[PDB]
Amino acid sequence: DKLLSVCMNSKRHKDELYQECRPWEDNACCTRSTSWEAHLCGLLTPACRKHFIQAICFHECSPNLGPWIQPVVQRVWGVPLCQEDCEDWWRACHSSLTCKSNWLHGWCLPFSYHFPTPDDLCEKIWNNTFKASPERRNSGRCLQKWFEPTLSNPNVEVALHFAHHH
Repeated sequence: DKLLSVCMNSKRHKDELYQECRPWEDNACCTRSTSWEAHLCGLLTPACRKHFIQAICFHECSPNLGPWIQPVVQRVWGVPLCQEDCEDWWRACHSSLTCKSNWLHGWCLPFSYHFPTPDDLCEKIWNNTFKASPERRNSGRCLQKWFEPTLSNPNVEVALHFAHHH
């Protein structure tokens, strides 16, 4: 689509957002009901679910997903996530357990078993919707799953970097 920032054309995707999806308020690819609805084996930790919902706000609401868009026959394949992202993800969800490794969401063994390494979690989840990046959060070569809404968005310049250099 137009400019540098483009949203994948689909049903789920095209000032007031709910909880973890707030960081993208200034530019977002997801409508309010998408965030609100995004917040809707065994009891899962508050941190683990926090991380999942964060990932959903990222997939739906982020303008920066352009470069990795691949067609279904839209879909996103292997957006690099920073080491700390998948790390805190896999550690928060470590204690928790899960039944199946498909983990199809929107489309009872421990998590560590299905995903021994954070690479396993971020890669195997959603058929490689994310890539496990060796680059740490601050380098600028990897996308940040979540950021505090007040601060500037680190992922813009990265989406440009991958849109041109890669």
